[PDB]
Amino acid sequence: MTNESILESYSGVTPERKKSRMPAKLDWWQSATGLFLGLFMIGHMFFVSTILLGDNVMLWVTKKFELDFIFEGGKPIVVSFLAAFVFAVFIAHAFLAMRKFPINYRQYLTFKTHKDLMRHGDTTLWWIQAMTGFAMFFLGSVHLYIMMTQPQTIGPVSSSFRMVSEWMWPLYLVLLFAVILHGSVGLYRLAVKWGWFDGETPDKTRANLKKLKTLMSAFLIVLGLLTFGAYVKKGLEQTDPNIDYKYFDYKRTH
Amino acid sequence: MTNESILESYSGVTPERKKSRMPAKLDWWQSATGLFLGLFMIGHMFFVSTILLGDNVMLWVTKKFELDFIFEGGKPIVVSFLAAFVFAVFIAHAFLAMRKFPINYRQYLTFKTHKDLMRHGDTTLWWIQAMTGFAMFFLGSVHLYIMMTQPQTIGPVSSSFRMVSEWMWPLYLVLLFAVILHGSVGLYRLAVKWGWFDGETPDKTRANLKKLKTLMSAFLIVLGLLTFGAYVKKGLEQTDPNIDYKYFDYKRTH
Amino acid sequence: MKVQYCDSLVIGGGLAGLRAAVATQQKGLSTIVLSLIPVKRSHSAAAQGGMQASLGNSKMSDGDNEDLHFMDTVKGSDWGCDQKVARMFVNTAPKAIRELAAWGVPWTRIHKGDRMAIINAQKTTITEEDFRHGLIHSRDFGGTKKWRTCYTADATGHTMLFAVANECLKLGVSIQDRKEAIALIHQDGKCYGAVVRDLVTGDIIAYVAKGTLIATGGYGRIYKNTTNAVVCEGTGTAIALETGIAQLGNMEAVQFHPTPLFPSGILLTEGCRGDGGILRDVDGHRFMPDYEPEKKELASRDVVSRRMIEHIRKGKGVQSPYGQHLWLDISILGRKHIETNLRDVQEICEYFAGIDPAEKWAPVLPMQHYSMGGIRTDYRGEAKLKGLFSAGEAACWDMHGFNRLGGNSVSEAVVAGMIVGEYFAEHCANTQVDLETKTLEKFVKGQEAYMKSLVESKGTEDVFKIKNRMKDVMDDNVGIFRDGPHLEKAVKELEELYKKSKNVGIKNKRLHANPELEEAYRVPMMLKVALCVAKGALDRTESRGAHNREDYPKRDDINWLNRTLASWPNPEQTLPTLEYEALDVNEMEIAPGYRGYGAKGNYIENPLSVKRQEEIDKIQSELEAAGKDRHAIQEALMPYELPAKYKARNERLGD
Amino acid sequence: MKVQYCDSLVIGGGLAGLRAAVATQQKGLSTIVLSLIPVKRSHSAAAQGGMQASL
Amino acid sequence: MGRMLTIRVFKYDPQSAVSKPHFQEYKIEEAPSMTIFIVLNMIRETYDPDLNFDFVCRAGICGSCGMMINGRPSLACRTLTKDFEDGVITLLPLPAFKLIKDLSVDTGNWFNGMSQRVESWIHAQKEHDISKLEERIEPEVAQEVFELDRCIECGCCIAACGTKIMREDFVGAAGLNRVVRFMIDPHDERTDEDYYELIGDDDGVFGCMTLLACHDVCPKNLPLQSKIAYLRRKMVSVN
Ligand SMILES: *Cc1cc2c(cc1C)nc1c(=O)[nH]c(=O)nc-1n2C[C@H](O)[C@H](O)[C@H](O)COP(=O)(O)OP(=O)(O)OC[C@H]1O[C@@H](n2cnc3c(N)ncnc32)[C@H](O)[C@@H]1O
Ligand SMILES: *Cc1cc2c(cc1C)nc1c(=O)[nH]c(=O)nc-1n2C[C@H](O)[C@H](O)[C@H](O)COP(=O)(O)OP(=O)(O)OC[C@H]1O[C@@H](n2cnc3c(N)ncnc32)[C@H](O)[C@@H]1O
Ligand code: HEM
Ligand code: HEM
Ligand code: HEM
Ligand code: HEM
Ligand SMILES: CCCCCCCCCCCCO[C@@H]1O[C@H](CO)[C@@H](O[C@H]2O[C@H](CO)[C@@H](O)[C@H](O)[C@H]2O)[C@H](O)[C@H]1O
Ligand SMILES: CCCCCCCCCCCCO[C@@H]1O[C@H](CO)[C@@H](O[C@H]2O[C@H](CO)[C@@H](O)[C@H](O)[C@H]2O)[C@H](O)[C@H]1O
Ligand SMILES: CC1=C(C)C(=O)c2ccccc2C1=O
Ligand SMILES: CC1=C(C)C(=O)c2ccccc2C1=O
Ligand code: SF4
Ligand code: F3S
Ligand code: FES
Ligand code: NA
Repeated sequence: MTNESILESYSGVTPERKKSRMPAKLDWWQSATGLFLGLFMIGHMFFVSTILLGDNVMLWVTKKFELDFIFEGGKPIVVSFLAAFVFAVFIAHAFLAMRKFPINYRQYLTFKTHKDLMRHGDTTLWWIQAMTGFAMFFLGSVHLYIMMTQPQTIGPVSSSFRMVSEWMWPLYLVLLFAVILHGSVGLYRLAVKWGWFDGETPDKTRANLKKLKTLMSAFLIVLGLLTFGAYVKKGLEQTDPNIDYKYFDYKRTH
Repeated sequence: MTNESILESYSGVTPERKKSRMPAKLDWWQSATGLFLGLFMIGHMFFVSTILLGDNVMLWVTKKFELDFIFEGGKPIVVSFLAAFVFAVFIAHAFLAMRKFPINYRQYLTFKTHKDLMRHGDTTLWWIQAMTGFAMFFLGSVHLYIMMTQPQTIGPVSSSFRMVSEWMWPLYLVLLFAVILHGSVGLYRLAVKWGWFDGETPDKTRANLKKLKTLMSAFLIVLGLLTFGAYVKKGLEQTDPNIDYKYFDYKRTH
Repeated sequence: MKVQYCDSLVIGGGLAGLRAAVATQQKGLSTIVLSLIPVKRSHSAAAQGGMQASLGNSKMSDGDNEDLHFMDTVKGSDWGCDQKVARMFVNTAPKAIRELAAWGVPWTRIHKGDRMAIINAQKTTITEEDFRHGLIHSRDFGGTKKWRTCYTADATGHTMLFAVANECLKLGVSIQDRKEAIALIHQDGKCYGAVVRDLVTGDIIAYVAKGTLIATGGYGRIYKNTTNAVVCEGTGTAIALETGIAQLGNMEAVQFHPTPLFPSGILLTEGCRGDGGILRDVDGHRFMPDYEPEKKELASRDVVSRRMIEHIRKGKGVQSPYGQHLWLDISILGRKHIETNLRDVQEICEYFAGIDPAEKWAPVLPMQHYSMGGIRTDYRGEAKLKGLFSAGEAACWDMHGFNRLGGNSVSEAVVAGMIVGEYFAEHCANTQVDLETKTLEKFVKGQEAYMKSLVESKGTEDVFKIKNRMKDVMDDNVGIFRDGPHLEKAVKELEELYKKSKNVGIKNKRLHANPELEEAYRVPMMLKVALCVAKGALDRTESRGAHNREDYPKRDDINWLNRTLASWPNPEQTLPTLEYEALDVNEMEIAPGYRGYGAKGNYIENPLSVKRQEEIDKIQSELEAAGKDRHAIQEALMPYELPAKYKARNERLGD
Repeated sequence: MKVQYCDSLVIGGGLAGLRAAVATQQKGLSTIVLSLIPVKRSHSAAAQGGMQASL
Repeated sequence: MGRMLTIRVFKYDPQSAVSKPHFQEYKIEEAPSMTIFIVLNMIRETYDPDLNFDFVCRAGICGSCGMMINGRPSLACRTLTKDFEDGVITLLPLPAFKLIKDLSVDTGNWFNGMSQRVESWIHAQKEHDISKLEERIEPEVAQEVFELDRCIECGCCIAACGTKIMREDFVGAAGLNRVVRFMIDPHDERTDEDYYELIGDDDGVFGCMTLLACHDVCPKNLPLQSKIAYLRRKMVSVN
């Protein structure tokens, strides 16, 4: 604690008798981190779905992230950092957005009642945002620690192994619907909150962004469900007890 | 939404013009779930530390949870349920305790300042409770999903494999300090909050519980650090690439 | 006992009340504003025509000044107004606009260029010069030759009221709503405040002040059909009348609007007719030309309303479950013209009439709109009861006479608020009052007793049936056309209705938040108010301004160049006491003559008018020749007063 | 000017003032108690000897 | 007959110890161009003169009759029964406002508070002279200030706002809109930093969760959505 922080705490204002700018900075970062995770997921959905184009592609993608074009077979440790970075952002975003959850019986009760009474779309969607986000506290943390600590086990074989033999599909199945509804709605809201694309006909702009939002969700869900099945089937075809599937892909180019 | 919930939302009271009892029920369950996770961890710390008494003991413990004394080599699926149950409680407790976090800039600022100014023990400890609890959102979720989805990979060998070859030790190391400080302080507070052991000299009782609290923490930390090293060393001695350590223990009695 | 003290007490939170509150607060007088509802919801917010003020900015405003505005007002009043007050008005109106402008009122501005304009004497185009650009605009409204109605798009009253309310908040005025003045505190002929009922708690509280101002609006809801808000029931007027000292002026002077939506009464701005709107009967026949070949549906409002009633009487009216009405056809103006110029009229008809004005016809019928009558005051705004002032529609400052000018009422609210505000402020600061607890206690215990008696009455009469019967009587007998026989019938029935109103019984017994109990004490007040209008309408045997006596078609300048003054000195009497204040022609800047609209030579000429007229022609010519400005000439014809603060002249474009 | 009215004005929030305030309020008289400090901090709070009364 | 409408009304007198929250039903026969204003008055004068409600202009201008009509905060006087294919209309007092009784809440005083909080009045150093030509303003600017100044403080955007329902110190949509109304007014001399000292906190603009319910229920169709966003961008750039 610093004098300024003592003075601000006790006076309600900064030493210059002005309101803190922290709320502004905090608001900014919440959107920034939300925006980063948002875009990240769009991309992530594609690069992970490459397995619909054959193991050679998937494997090709996997290798490039490990900076294939700079090291021997590529150092998986690259993915460890890539993951640690996303995890941190993930933590930070949750920490900031968390401030927005209803937080006691009264708030929860009155808001839930209101939502059901209102039957208002954008209000209902925020509830979804709150829920899915809360759910990811558990679902997201799991996935992020593995990718970070087992980067050398990514591949058409290995990934399919974890998906099925390690029972990740149930988690993955749920996280898929969660992060996509969360992210796309969060992106839509992010746009109308800051009005980047308002223009002269905000009403028309918003109307478009809503259709856009839904479309993006449907697409990513279908794509994600297809990619899902892909990983599932392959895993279910790994019957040989003499083959080490978990590290099979790694055992090709070190 | 029901009429009563509409009426309560809009009137501030129940249909009988009485205040909701939900706050009471909510308070109760927060302590109950906290108490369960608390006791669970005490026990958990012992049954997991059995490896300091040799693989035969550890393996013996592992097998009994899978209801060894009822099935062939014991069905690991038992542990899956045991874990799912703890996970749910874990979720529920976090959901209820979450209500108690500071939740905006002002609250966080003024409370942090106050804590540093006060230099008051029990106040500082609550901050620890808040922190560690928040940290476990991520740390705890990881561990719980594995035990639940890979129960057949528990054992002196297998566990040691994950600890080292799967890089869980870093997570485990941190979660160890987190859950123990959280749990023991939570237990101490749980006692003075409800005053189960107050008696005629609450001041003397509280004084004891504080010494007790610290002792329990030190013990479990040392024990946990020893057990930690145990798993670590064994894992670091699993050099044979032809041995399947992850499922080695399972491959003994199915 | 509960007592609240302030230097200046204001009853009414509309334009007149709030502006007056600003005038007293700004000079250190602690002031309270009492209101039935949140102040920015007052009926003033409903104004959409505009505010009349001689700025002379726009092309059609060019040449305009105090004199032109003054004349429209006096001839418009049919010579029933105090011309000196009218002068005080027209002179200050310009500065009211500018002050409101300085306060943020988003007045529509002028922009260089030509624009599509309807003059219906030539639906030609108008050009606004470059030096006019950015100045406050004006529109054709009120039938004045000179276009001087200022506006803020289609929500003039709204924005105006908000600015004044906000100034009140800025100055820290005490705004206390859901509070109703039910009686005035007075002793030895001086007003010391008011007994107030908290509409929420039901507490009876005494509000004492060195000066009390009533700005309670009009008494339009004593009619069944009216444009007025449901809170314009004249109780402000009533509590003044119930002191037995203060007097009401020209209560029979009620003004009607010809095109309110039927039967709701929701107003359909005069711009409908002005832009081309067509009035049709049951057969779809455009009938105005039948009666007014020249002006047609562009005749003065006064005329149109009469014609519409005549036509209906001739049996050409539409039969509806709520009565007979006529049709307003704006569709012929085109769809593009409505959705841009009358986009607000299109919403009114859809939301409330369930019709698209661009496809269907709107049911219309003349209805009560403005109340020229009110608490009688001198030019300063003070009543016969010392320390009691009045401003706005609730008063009879009298600048309206028997026909207020369209655009002059919201104008008067703010202007009177400024001028009476000054005089009121001066009174409060200078006067010294002797407040006796014995008297406060009498009035407070008095009203507590009354409330209690209402709640305990075993009477079997129904307050609503009594109230509704009253509004029917008024609509059927005291409307646009009046004749002695029917007025006598109305007066007799209103008086009977009054007596039964005292045998009312109410189901709900509580003292707090009781709408039934509110009606219980309000209706009796509304009835005493209606009696003044009805009985005053019966005794005035002549036809002047809005007062049309079929049995007395001519305006009598010999026996009726006066003002009706109503009082109720004896609480036991059942009919108002009327007296007359004669308008002295020798003090008129303009002698009684033709008004401009309607028949001609329809007035028993007064010989002193002619004599005075010369005196005018003489004095005018001598000075006009001797090289003298319109100012010096005015001063010579009729000198008037004005608080120092508003004595300055009004700078205009082209000075 | 600021004016506050009450039937019974009490200057002092100690034992005598507050008790007198009870006597006037209980019988419908609107009463105000003025004090330099919060009433329960009056010097009366310092008494530790006791109250004399022939029980 | 016009068809029987079932009117469910929320009733509760917090000032009465014996009163308890409950609903009451009335059977009204629909009529042409029938509004909720007509209905409530019918009920008052012939079925139950106990029911409390606030009506003034009955013309959608004053913003007095805001209430929940089938879950949506809206103006009673401007609502037509005809628009309910069910004949079942449920009325609740506006949430987020102190309840007086039944359908009557205190919106007026909350708004006056909101007006003071944002200092809702022109801030200028020099007082113009009211006897001289008014200062010139571009007609387009005047039109814009007017658009936002059209707010009739009906309270519907406050009651529609879930955020405000949960956190009562939230200044609300109407409050945010009021700021922009003065921000874009040439007559007002306040700068962005000035407005930051008013709504630059968690109870202010950063408290908005962009639920947009306000924008979708506003009976005057004020450009709330874009205007709130406009203000957020500007306030997040102070310093
Ligand atoms: C009805 C109407 C009038 C109108 C108009 C449109 C409509 C639908 N358009 C106009 C226009 O375009 N140009 C114009 O010049 N005038 C127009 N008018 C008439 C004009 O609006 C009125 O003459 C003017 O608004 C009157 O202002 P005033 O300040 O006098 O009154 P108010 O706004 O009605 O407010 C009265 C206040 O008094 C309070 N009140 C009333 N009785 C009591 C009691 N007993 N106790 C306590 N308070 C009381 C009311 O609450 C209100 O605030
Ligand atoms: C000092 C003392 C007195 C005392 C005692 C111990 C001490 C340390 N022990 C006593 C005991 O055991 N038995 C006993 O009988 N008496 C004892 N005393 C004396 C006793 O406490 C006092 O006589 C008694 O408390 C006096 O009561 P009183 O009600 O008169 O007064 P108060 O408590 O001092 O409160 C005075 C109030 O007046 C307000 N005040 C004063 N001046 C102003 C002005 N100008 N304007 C507005 N308010 C004013 C004070 O704020 C206070 O509340
Ligand atoms: C990769 C996963 C995640 C993605 C794709 C992501 C993305 C987003 C986006 C785009 C927003 C918009 C933020 C803004 O309006 O500024 C948002 C809002 C939100 N997120 Fe996340 N999020 C993620 C994880 C989480 C987690 C773990 C939590 C848990 C606390 C969470 C809680 C919230 C909440 C409650 C909001 C609403 C905040 C508000 O309305 O102000 N999010 N998120
Ligand atoms: C640097 C960070 C990340 C990396 C390296 C990564 C990597 C991967 C990979 C390779 C898979 C394939 C299956 C497997 O290998 O087990 C996958 C699947 C998945 N990831 Fe991620 N991921 C990251 C972050 C995230 C985040 C933050 C979320 C959202 C909380 C997420 C949600 C998912 C989901 C739902 C799938 C399932 C795909 C489907 O079945 O359609 N990932 N991820
Ligand atoms: C196995 C892990 C956990 C254990 C051993 C546990 C145990 C406890 C105990 C004994 C309490 C006392 C509760 C009471 O006073 O009623 C407590 C308090 C608390 N816990 Fe946990 N907890 C666990 C996980 C979590 C998680 C995941 C969160 C995250 C939201 C959390 C957040 C809190 C907070 C903030 C409090 C303080 C609540 C208050 O002061 O009212 N806990 N916990
Ligand atoms: C039914 C639930 C649980 C089961 C089956 C379980 C099982 C185990 C097992 C077998 C290990 C040994 C290493 C390994 O196999 O990977 C372990 C270690 C550990 N567990 Fe759990 N656990 C459960 C719940 C929890 C919870 C709720 C926490 C606290 C959030 C926790 C914290 C830890 C920690 C910190 C260690 C490290 C021990 C040390 O190194 O001293 N466990 N657990
Ligand atoms: C949408 C995610 C919410 C984010 C998490 C933080 C905010 C919500 C939790 C803080 C307040 C505690 O929330 C409290 O939870 C209990 C759940 O047993 C709810 O209980 C109510 O809803 C649950 C779920 O539909 C029903 O099974 C239960 O019968 C009902 O009484 C309380 O009405 C709520 O007020
Ligand atoms: C103890 C766990 C807290 C539970 C989580 C929920 C409550 C806390 C978060 C909600 C409020 C947001 O909290 C906000 O975070 C930022 C962190 O960048 C803090 O920022 C401040 O502390 C951090 C950490 O010491 C410093 O690096 C930073 O320079 C300083 O300005 C704000 O003072 C705080 O108000
Ligand atoms: C974001 C990302 C990263 C960082 C990977 O290492 C990776 C590896 C294999 C398939 C998809 C991915 C992927 O989508
Ligand atoms: C709680 C628990 C459960 C449920 C186990 O299955 C287990 C298995 C092996 C060592 C410790 C444990 C253990 O502590
Ligand atoms: S902004 Fe719209 S909904 Fe909100 S108070 Fe104003 S007019 Fe009503
Ligand atoms: S609904 Fe509330 S959250 Fe913001 S967008 Fe409107 S004020
Ligand atoms: S009564 Fe005025 S808006 Fe509804
Ligand atoms: Na009048």
